Amino acid sequence: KGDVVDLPAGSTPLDFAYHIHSDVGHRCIGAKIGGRIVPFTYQLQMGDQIEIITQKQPNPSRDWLNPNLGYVTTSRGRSKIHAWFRKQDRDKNILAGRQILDDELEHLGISLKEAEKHLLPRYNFNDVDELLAAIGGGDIRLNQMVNFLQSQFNKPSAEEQDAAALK
Amino acid sequence: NIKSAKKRAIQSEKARKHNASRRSMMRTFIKKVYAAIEAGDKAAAQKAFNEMQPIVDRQAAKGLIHKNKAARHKANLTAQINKLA
Amino acid sequence: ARYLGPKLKLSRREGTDLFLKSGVRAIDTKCKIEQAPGQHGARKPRLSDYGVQLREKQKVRRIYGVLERQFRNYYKEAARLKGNTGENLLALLEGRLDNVVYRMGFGATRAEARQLVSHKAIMVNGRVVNIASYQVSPNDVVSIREKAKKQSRVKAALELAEQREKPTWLEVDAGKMEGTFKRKPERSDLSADINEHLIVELYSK
Amino acid sequence: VTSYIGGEGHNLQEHSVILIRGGRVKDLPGVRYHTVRGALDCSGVKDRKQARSKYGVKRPKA
RNA sequence: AAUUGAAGAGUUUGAUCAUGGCUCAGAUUGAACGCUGGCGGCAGGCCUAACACAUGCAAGUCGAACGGUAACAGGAAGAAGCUUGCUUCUUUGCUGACGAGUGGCGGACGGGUGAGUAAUGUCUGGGAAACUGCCUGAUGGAGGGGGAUAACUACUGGAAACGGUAGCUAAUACCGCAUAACGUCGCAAGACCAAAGAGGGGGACCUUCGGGCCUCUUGCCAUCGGAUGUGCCCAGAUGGGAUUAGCUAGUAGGUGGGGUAACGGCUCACCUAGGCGACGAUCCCUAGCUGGUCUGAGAGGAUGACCAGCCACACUGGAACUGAGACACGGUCCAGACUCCUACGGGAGGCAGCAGUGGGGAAUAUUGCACAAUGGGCGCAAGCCUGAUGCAGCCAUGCCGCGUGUAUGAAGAAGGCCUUCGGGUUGUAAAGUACUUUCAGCGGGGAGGAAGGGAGUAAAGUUAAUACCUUUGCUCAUUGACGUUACCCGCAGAAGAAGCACCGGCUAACUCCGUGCCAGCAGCCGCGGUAAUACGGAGGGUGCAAGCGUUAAUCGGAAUUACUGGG
RNA sequence: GCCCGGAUAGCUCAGUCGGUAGAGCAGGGGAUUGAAAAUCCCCGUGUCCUUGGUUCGAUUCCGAGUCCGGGCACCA
Repeated sequence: KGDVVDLPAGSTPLDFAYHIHSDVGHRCIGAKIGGRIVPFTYQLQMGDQIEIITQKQPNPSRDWLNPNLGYVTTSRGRSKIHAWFRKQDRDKNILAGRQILDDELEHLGISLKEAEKHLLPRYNFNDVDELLAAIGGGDIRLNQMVNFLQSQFNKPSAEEQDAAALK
Repeated sequence: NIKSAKKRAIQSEKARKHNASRRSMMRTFIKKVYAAIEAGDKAAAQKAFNEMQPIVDRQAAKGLIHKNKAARHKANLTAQINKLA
Repeated sequence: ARYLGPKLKLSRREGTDLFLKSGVRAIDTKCKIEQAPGQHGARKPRLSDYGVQLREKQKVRRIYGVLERQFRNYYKEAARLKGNTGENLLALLEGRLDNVVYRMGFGATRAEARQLVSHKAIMVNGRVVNIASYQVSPNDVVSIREKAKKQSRVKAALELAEQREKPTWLEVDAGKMEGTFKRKPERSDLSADINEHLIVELYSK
Repeated sequence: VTSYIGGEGHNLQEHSVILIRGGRVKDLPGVRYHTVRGALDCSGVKDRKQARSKYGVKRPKA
C-alpha cells in the first residue's frame, strides 16, 4: 500500500502484521511476498513487498509456538497475545474467582458491597469487574487482600495484649 | 468450471433439449396407444401401433433409446392389442 | 563400521590371541594378555552362562571384525542354509573376501587386508572389488592390480603369513600375488577350538 | 493428569507446556507419566556428564 | 533342489513345593523424543482435522469433419520510399498453418482419500435374466432431399457474471424420404427401422472447365460374432456386545400393469398372511475389504501404511442431464455453511490431484525439472497435453554397504585414575616410524537407460499408373529431464569423519570420591537412615555403532483363555 | 508505541509516608533411637527487581531498564 517499516533482524512476518495492528496479526492467516507465499517461519529481509492475508478474530499465530520460540519473535504483539489469551480465559475465570471471592468477602469482612468499598481505592483497582478480573485471574495474590479488608485498628485492650505479647 | 469442457456442458446441454424433445414424441404416441387400449378401438389402436412402430424403432436407431427397450414396448403392447380382441 | 581401537585389548577380554598383531611378534609380554582388559580385569570373574555364549559371539565377530548387525545377517543366512547352521555360519564368515585375502595373507591381519580391499587394490576374476564384506564364490581368482601391486608391505606380509599352518581349501600364486578360492573350508579345517554352536544357540534365545 | 519431574533441579513454573512420556514411578501412588525433561519448556538438568540423553543435557564440551 | 524347527529369569516365604498374577530378556514400526552425527545406494514419509484454503499447474486434442482467418509467415497483386528489384504502406484465405466458433473423441481414464459401509461391500467358489465406446473376424449398405444454427454483422441489458433481439452462412451437427436384413415385434402371414463423407494421387475422356471419373487409406450404417469392461444373482466365510428378544407391512409370496441393458417389490394396483430370529435376527458400538504385513516352532494372535485387485466418497444434503459408460474429483442445476467481487440489483468458488499455507498434533518434505523412457487422450501421421510417470531436492525414517587409517611400536612416556601407596591401570593405545589413500575435496574422461520417429532411397504390395500410399531393407541428420550422470582414470594429503545406553540381581561390565530416607534412581526386586559397586561426578569396563537410548504399539515368553496345549 | 501499577530472605508474607526491614508457617541443629515418631530443647532465613542520583536516613523519592500485570491507538 506504500509504507516501509524497519523491523529488528530475525523478525518474522507475523511480527509485521502485529506491527501494523494486533488484530491484523491476531486473526492473521498467512502472507506472501514478491508474489510468492511463505511460511510464518521465514525471516523478513530487505524491504520486500508484503502480501499478507487476514481472517476474523481467532489468534494462534504462535498459540502453538509462542513459548516454543520456533519462529514468531519480538515481544511486541505476543505481549499483546498473552493479553488477548488472558482476557478471554480470565473473563470466565473472573466468574470462578467471582463466586470464590464473594464467599471470602462474607468470610472475613462480611458483606460484598462493604468489602468492595475497601477495594474502591485499592491496587490500581479500576472498575469492580477488574477486581474479579484480577482475583479471578489470580493477578492480585490473596490473603494480603483479606487482611487488608480487616485492617481495622483499635487497641482499647489489644494495646495491653501487645503488652501481654511482651509479657 | 472455467476449463474448455464447459463447452461440453453447453454442447451436452443443447443435446438435452433436442434429446428430450424427440423422447417426448415417442412416449406420447405410446400413450395414445395405451389410451387406445382402454377404448378397445383395436383396429385404430393397432393403427396407433402402426404409427409408433416406425417412430419407436427409429429412436432406437438414433441411440436415444437402447434397442432392447423398443423391443419391449412393441412386444408387450402388441400382446395387449392381441388380447384386447 | 569398524572397531578401529586398542586391538590387543580385545584378545585380553575374549581370552587368548585374536591374530590382531600377527607375525613379527607373538603376544609377547609387552601385551599384558591373560586377563586384565581393564583395571579390575586382573581380578577373578565368574562369567555366568549367558556370558560364555556372549564371549563366543563376541570373540568370533571380533576376529572377523564385523559389527553385530551385519553379523546377525550372517546368522540368519546361516540359518536358512541347509545342515549344520553352525557350520554354514563358519563357511560364510570364512568366505569373506577381505577374509579370503588374509587367507592368502596379502594383509598381515584381517584388518589390514580389509582396508586393502577398501582401496580397490584387489580384484576377482579381473574385476576390482571394493566391498569389504564381499562374499567369495568357489573357483575365483582374486588378484592384485599392478597400480597397487608389489607394494612392499604385501610381499613381506606373505612371507609373514607363511608362519601360519597354511590355508587348505583354496589356491594362490603367492609370489605372483594372486589369490584363488577352491571350495569353502570344511568345518574341520578352520581353527576348530572356536566353539560355534554357542553362538547358534545364543541367537536362539 | 499428574506427572513426575525427572532429575535434579527442574525449572518449570506453573504454566509452561512440556512433552510427556510413559513409565510409572512405582513409588508415587497414582502418578504415571514422566515429563520429557530437556524438551520444550522443561530445561534439561544442570550438570549431567553421564546419561545426558535422558534428562536432555547435550555435550558437556561447551 | 523348494524350510532343520520350540531356552528361560526375577518376584510372595523364616525356608520349601505348588498355584499364580505383575515384570524382563526377542523380533517389529508410516513412528515421535533426547543426544549425536561421515558418505552412498534402495525404500518410506499427514497415522491427528474427510478441517478450512492464496498462486501455479494437474485435460485437452483434431484444419485429414466445417463455416471460416482475428493474429502470424509468405505468395500473388498494387498506390509506392523508387540502391529499376534494397523493400516500404495496401487489398486478397491463395498455401504453411492458425485465435475464437460448430463438430467427433476424450473428460467416467490416469491420480487422492478412507468419511461412510457390518453388508446394496469384499474374498472364495458357483450361476442367467444382461449391455459393452474405442480394437478386432465375417456378411452386406454407404440412394435421394430439406430446414437450421454458432461463429460472424447491427442494435442492446448488466459494474460483472452472463446474456437479449433481429439478420446471413457451413458440415462427418440435426431431421425426413427411400432402402433393407441370418434385425425387432409377431403363431405366421405380415409390419417396421440405418448412414456421411474426407485426405493423396492421377492417365484416358467428359470437364455447367470448382470437377466428374479410376484408384487408394481411412471415416461412415446395420447385423451376427470374439475379446475386454461393467451391472446382476445364490451358497460359504467376512468385528465386539444378550446389561439389545423379538423384529418387518413393500414387509413374505402370488397374479397382472409398468419399468431397467437385465431377473426381481425394482416400482404400482389386487389377492394370500406371511418372512426373518437362539446355527444371535432386530438394535447398539466400532471398522473400508483382500492379496498380504508383523509376530509366533506351529496352531493361532494383532494389523491391513507403502505396492496390487475390489468397493465408497470427491465442500455438506440431494436430483438429473449428456454419453457406450457417471448419477460424474478439477461438468450441470437446487439447497446449506463458509469464503470472495460489487455500482447492493446480483454474482464467483471447493487442494481427499501435485507441490505449497494456516491450523490440529508427538510428528511426516520442494509452490524443483522434463516429456527423453514406459503408459494415457486425441490426430492418418508429424505432433500437442500428460504434477500419470520418469527423475531431482528434503529428513538417519528404516533396510544395506563402506569409511572415519594400516602395519609397527615399551621408556610399558606423559597426563588421568586406583594403590595392600612397592605398584597397578590407561596401554601398542599415544608419540615416533614406515606404510596405502576407499569415500569425502580436486582434475580429466565416459556407458546404459534410445526403442523409435524424420527426410532421402530401393524393392515388394496395390493399381489403368516408375502414380499416391502401405509394408520391409539401406543413408545422413539426428532424439537424455536425471546429468558438472554410473563407472573408470589421475591428484595431493592421515589428513575431512563417533558417538549413546549401561556396569546391584534380573543381564555383559568395577572401583574411588561426593551426598546422607536427602538430593536423586526404578521395567520388577528394590537402592539411599554417615563407609551406596544401585543416587551425582570421575577413571576403567560392557554393549551398540552413524547410530544409541526413551516412550508408544503388536506379538512373543504366556501351556495366564490351553484346538495343537491347562484346570 | 506510549502512560501506569507489581518483585518485601525457603513459602506466605510485615511496615514499604527519608528513616537505621519484622513475623506466620515451615526448615535445620540438640537430647532421644539403628533413624524417626512421640516427648523435650533451641534458633534462623534479606540485594526491599537491578541501577545509579538527592541520601545521616532511599527499601519506598528520583529517572533508567528487567520481568509481572492492566489501558488505548496503531487495521498494508
